[PDB]
Amino acid sequence: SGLRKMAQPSGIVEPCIVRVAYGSNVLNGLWIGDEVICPRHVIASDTSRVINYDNELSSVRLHNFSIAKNNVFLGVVSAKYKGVNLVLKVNQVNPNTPEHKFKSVKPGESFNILACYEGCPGSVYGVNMRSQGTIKGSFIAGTCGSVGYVLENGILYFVYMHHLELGNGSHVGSNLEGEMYGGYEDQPSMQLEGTNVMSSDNVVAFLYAALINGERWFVTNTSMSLESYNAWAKTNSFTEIVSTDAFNMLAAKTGYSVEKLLECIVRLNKGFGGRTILSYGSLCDEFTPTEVIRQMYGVN
Amino acid sequence: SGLRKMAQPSGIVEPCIVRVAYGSNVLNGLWIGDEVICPRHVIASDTSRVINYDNELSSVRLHNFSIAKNNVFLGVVSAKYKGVNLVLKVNQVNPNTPEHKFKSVKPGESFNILACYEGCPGSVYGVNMRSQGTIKGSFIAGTCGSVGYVLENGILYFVYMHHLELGNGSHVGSNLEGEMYGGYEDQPSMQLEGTNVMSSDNVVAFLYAALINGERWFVTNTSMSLESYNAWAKTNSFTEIVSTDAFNMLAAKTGYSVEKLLECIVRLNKGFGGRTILSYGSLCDEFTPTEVIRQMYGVN
Repeated sequence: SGLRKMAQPSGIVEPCIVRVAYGSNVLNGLWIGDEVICPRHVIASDTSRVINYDNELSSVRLHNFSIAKNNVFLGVVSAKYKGVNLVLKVNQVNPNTPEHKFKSVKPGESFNILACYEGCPGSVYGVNMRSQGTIKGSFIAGTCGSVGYVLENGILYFVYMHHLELGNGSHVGSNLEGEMYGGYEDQPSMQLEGTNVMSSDNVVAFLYAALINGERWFVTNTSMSLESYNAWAKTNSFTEIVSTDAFNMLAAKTGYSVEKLLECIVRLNKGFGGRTILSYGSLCDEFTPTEVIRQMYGVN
Repeated sequence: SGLRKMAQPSGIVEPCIVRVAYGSNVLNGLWIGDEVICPRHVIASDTSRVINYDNELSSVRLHNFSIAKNNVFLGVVSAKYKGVNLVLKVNQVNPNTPEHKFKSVKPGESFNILACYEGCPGSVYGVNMRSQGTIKGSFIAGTCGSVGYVLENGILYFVYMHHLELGNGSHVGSNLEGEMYGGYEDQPSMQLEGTNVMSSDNVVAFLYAALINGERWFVTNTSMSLESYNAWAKTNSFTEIVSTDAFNMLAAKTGYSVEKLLECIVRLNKGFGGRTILSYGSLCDEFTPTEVIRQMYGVN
């Protein structure tokens, strides 16, 4: 039993991480095939002030890139912006390139961060995309270009590359096509995150995990209809539930309907009264139904 | 900024994981050199009742072990108990054996779990050893033999192998020498965990992490001497602080003395008053000083 936020194993991704430096900027790149993908601000003269990315590309020189993995030094033969990323053609193919695909994650979806520090994989942890396109991680100077990935059905997808932190501490990155999640600019200027909308699907999964774990104190002899919950969610910064299909197995195994748990959300959002659920002191929307089923039942 | 419980990358460990089955029992083994190490209960006829491990070894047959990694099947040529583990000599050397050492972790120390499901590495997360020798993870049937490890100064240490869950949900395992942490028996019978003693060193590190993060609401114009704190800790299920050396850098960078944070512990242990620190609702002892310095400053 137990519920922990996990990451999928990082081995397949680690050999793709390189150090990319330009001038005094140092970050990470993703070396796949004969390309290195990294955040384009590595070439900016001064990342502490608003950047004119036209001017930075105008004055770039390919020779000034310093890209390395251990004792392998990679020369840049072509450089393009692709959205907020640089795509750098290099003079060597990564012999450890894994089979892979690219996709974008959506709000409420979980994925893995390989946190890399000036070219060195340092740690791995799980995240969940928030409604405004942000994650709550732990990133510092030297960790841009850290890679997010997810394995599905034996297929490796690259889904995230790290770019910046907002003034409220939320973390912002892009897909590997260089589209920033949430639409944020790759600038140091103040950008607001709007209101965080909790993932109702994930809160339902969390309450199911507690029930699987034998923790049932919060369930009452009450239950809320789906339309009723959705009308409440729309004014309480929770998402509307569009389908209950993701909960069929959880409901069958625990014996608790989704609607009982919807009533629990509305009641518990007012506060836990000093109690905890799975050691949390308030509702948690970081776990998907899939994540809960996998770690608590060991299936799909 | 931010603080997350992380794991060190798992790639070096993943190629060492094998499926070990005997009869109807299925768990994981650690294949290093020409040895596979696994929990000895894989050979027990009925793990739901007290096991006479003499009787199970008496009736073992080497041919009945089924050990595999992908399309590699390993034959057992010798079997010994070493404490609560089996050490199995096999007929092939693991060509992906990493350089490694063995050591034991101590209460308050962090390490990484590679959670493995019937021979397949599934996920990786960080843990911290509790005073009674337990961890709070997420383990289910099929995950025994999952491996705990820590990288220090480029050296890989294997430190934990998973065996059982106590009635209160705490997780129990052994070192790779087969000594069970906490002294628990590898039996399904009720075993109590005594009182959990919080790691004061780690709580101090957690409060420093909050201060590094710019969260300072909980500090007051008060400070508690070291002997005074230790007398309080001894009757409040916290460890005594033996040395402040681990906090020199944290204190220098934040400007806050250890003694200010000791006063914070005594005050906050009575409750956070509905507030949070780094999103937690009560004090957290899962992070070491080293962990905080590494992820928040990127040093050693």
